[PDB]
Amino acid sequence: DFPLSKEYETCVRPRKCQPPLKCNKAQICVDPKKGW
Repeated sequence: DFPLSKEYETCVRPRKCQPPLKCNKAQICVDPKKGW
């Protein structure tokens, strides 16, 4: 359906982070596992 991405980038409604990521509020998605 959607392209989606990993780490800091975006995670809107239609863009639900597949992997175990964590957003903030401005749609970014991230985690201590990989990124920061």
